[PDB]
Amino acid sequence: SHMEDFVRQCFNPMIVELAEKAMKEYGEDPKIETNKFAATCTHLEVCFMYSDGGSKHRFEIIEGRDRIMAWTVVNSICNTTGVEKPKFLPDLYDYKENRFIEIGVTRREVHIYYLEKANKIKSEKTHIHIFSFTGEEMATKADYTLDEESRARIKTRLFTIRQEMASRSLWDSFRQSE
Ligand SMILES: [Mn+2]
Ligand SMILES: [Mn+2]
Repeated sequence: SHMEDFVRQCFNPMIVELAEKAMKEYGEDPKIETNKFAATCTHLEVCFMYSDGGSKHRFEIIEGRDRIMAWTVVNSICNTTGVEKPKFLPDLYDYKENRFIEIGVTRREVHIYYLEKANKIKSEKTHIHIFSFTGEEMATKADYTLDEESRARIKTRLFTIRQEMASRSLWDSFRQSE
C-alpha cells in the first residue's frame, strides 16, 4: 500500500519496528490498517521527542514497552512515589513533577480530543498533553511541562508529516479516518 511505503520512508526504522510490535500485540496488521499504522508511528515519535525535552533522567518512558513490562514499571513508579495506579497505561511519568502523562495526537480539534481523553481517565492526577497536526496544543492545568522550544519542535514535525501526506494524496484518507 502507498501509505505503508510512506510511513517507511518517513519515520526512522526503529519507530516503524516498535509500532509493528504494538500493532501485532493487538492483532492489527500495519499492511491493511495503514492509517492506524501512520498514527501509531506519529504517536510513538511524539512521545520520544517529548521525553527528549527536559532533564536527562526526567521522564520514564512507558510507551514503546510491552504491556506486562509497561505495567511493571507503572507499579514500580507507584510504590516508589506513592502516586495512585492509573486505570489505563499512560505514555510517560514525570520524575520532575511526580505524575503520569498521556500524550495525544489529534487530527480534529485539540479541544475535542482532550475532552475525549479526560472522561476516560477519571484519574485526575494523570496529566494530559495533546498536540494537533496543525500547531495547537492543550495540557491539563495549562501546565505544558516542557519549554516552548521543545513543544515547537513537535508541532513543526507534525505539520511536516501533514504536508508530506498531502503531497502524496494520503492526507484526506488519514484525516477522515480517526
Ligand atoms: Mn501510550
Ligand atoms: Mn498517548
